[PDB]
Amino acid sequence: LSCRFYQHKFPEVEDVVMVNVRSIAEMGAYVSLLEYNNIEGMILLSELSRRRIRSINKLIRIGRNECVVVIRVDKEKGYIDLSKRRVSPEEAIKCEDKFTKSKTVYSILRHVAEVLEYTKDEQLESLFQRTAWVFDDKYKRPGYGAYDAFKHAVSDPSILDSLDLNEDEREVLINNINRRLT
Amino acid sequence: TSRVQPIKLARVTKVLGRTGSQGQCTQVRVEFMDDTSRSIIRNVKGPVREGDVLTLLESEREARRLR
Amino acid sequence: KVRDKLNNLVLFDKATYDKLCKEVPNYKLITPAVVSERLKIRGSLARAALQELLSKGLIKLVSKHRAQVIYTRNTKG
Amino acid sequence: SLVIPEKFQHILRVLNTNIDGRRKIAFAITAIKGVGRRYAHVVLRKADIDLTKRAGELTEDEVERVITIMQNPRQYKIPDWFLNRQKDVKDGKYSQVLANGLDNKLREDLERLKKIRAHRGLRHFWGLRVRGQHTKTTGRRGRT
RNA sequence: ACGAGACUCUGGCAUGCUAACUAGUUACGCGACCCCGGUCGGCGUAACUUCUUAGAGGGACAAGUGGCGUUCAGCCACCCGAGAUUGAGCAAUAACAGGUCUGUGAUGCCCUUAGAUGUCCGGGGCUGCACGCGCGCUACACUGACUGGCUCAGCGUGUGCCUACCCUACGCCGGCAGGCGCGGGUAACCCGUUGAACCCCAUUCGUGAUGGGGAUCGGGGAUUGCAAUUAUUCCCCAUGAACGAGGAAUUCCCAGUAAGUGCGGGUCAUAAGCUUGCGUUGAUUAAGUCCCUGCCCUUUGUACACACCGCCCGU
RNA sequence: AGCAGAGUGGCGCAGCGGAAGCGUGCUGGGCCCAUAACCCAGAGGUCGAUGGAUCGAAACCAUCCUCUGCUACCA
Repeated sequence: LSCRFYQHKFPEVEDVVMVNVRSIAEMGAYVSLLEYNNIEGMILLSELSRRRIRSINKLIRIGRNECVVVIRVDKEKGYIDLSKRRVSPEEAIKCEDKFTKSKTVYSILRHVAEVLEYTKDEQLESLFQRTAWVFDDKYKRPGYGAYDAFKHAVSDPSILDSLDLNEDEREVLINNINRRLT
Repeated sequence: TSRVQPIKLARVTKVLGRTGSQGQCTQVRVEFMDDTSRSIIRNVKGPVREGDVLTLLESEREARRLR
Repeated sequence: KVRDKLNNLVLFDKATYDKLCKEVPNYKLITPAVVSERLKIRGSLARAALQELLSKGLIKLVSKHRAQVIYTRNTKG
Repeated sequence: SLVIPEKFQHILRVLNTNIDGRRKIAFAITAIKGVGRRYAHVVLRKADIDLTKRAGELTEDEVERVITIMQNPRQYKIPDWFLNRQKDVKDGKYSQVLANGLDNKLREDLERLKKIRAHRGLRHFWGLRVRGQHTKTTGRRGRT
């Protein structure tokens, strides 16, 4: 079962995100945001590059990850607009670093929940709120509040025991975090 | 943007020549009902005639040519 | 992009029968396709169950066709 | 009735092959090799089992009844032109053959054709089209 | 003067005219069935052309009205009206090293002419298969597949010259493919009121490479023909592959049109996935443009004229 | 004798738990009257080898082999 990454249901404007392209279309295309529970976005043909293009499949490449910046977000109707043309290479390194650390935290906690054998979207939301979202809101860092948390809690049990989630599941998650992040 | 532009309903008065690269669109002389003095020219796409009402999302743009 | 491979059961067990008996007569629009989608059952089983409740008098028939049948609930009062 | 009965067998092991009980009994035994859609209707018509029932809820008496009907077709008023092997080249009798027997009979028939070195056996040994059709354009996935 | 137009064929209508036992309608009588009337492509004979058939004629001409236009050639819309642009046939000067010597007792020249490149018979090949391309047929399913019932057409063709080979109603046998006796038609007379398919109604199936799709492959039985193996064609039972709406690119069409769907003719002893016609159901979009690919006229420039797929400079 | 770099498609190279790609070489197709430019698709991989924990390593661990950057022949 899959769950969303951060507590924001939709990203804010001018935010970088690692996007997998799903299918090419006529007026635009159809894509999927990895770190927002696979919601359908859109990239435009005019938002590909500033220069002239001679092959639409040379830079789109459906089936490949791409870094895009959010342009317009409409939470009322679920409309997401993306832009690859405005993406600068300076934030790109921080982008896949944040994406990799968030996906490793999500993979570790999903493995812990699969060991715990709980198959419900609300159950994953509640356990991941008890595990990561609380300390993410405490440290005030989107994405940066999990990798440093497990790095500081791999050698310190008192830092990891501050969350009042459970006892046996908390010990299983602490053992899974200490086994991987070593 | 921070601007919720009110929509305008406007009524055509005459049909000008058909612009565009392949002639897909045509030019009309259109006028409003809330103020029946202001008349602007708009590029409209589709089968039009004399008497149909057009829904203009903005009323401050003047019709560009084919290019 | 979730697959979620379907396994539509052929014969009714203990629990799906009485959830059907408590939920299907409280539905505004009753169709074999939509009750097979809601209860994750096979289409012939849905047709047999709606025919059984039609014979039981808890289901009001509206229109009958070779492509679909349309059923509706009864009045509460 | 519409509720599932007790000891509803999910799978069957009729002639050492897995047969599911979810399919219709007129079509679940079609998965047995050597018995098709048309042959399954006659077997279930000579035997007194209605074809509106499922496969996994029938009992062992009628199961073994239709099993002995399938291995013995002709002694239950089944005509001789309904058989997949009529006037066999070795023993010369009408006998419907089943899955592993069908593979064995086809293998020894191809071996007999290769032994007598006919054109059909030579084309079967080479691995080409044997029924006599054009091979200039069609049949591209035979080799790489 | 030619081309266009004008002309010819067909479609769309006239309850008016000319005539129909090889086409019918309406009345009357007989006959069958039901509960006093209804049904009968059951039988027969008193008028007629309402259906059908096919001849002469009629009708549409931008005729009437209102706008635009030198108020000229014309354009737009509307009323009455079966139609206010039906579809085709024919189609000028000048040429293409366009295709055909394999349509010809149309033919120049060249080759061969008795161990023949003539002719005839027997066998084989034209199908052969690591691959590429074009025109096509069937599908990827639930607006669907299977199983019953109900119900509706129009173009045609049909017993042949030396030439042998036609289309079939009815009765029996067999699941079917088929076989045997009997009759009709040289044809509005008989097949035939051509009980066509797609559709319509009602079960079974339930999103599963599945009852989709039928490739590949095995066995048996009939017909044609002197002869079917390299399976002629058909029928029956098994075998159940790829295929989940198709990349770059590209074809055809705007009204009973595209598309779905079946039936005739040509090849035919045996015979349609091809071609040419016919009828059934029946749409979306558009009344514009010169952007792409081209065409017609005029002006301009040219070192090209087997004519830009031209010409031509230098290391 | 010993320490580190590297072992990936014909060649060069990126990749570290949810996972065989890029540039380029070959073949085929399209575009054009034709060729060169241009576009598309496919084939080609024990990720050097072994064993283990790990739900599951091209990767985490230990060893071996190969070529360089280096101390050098050290009884």
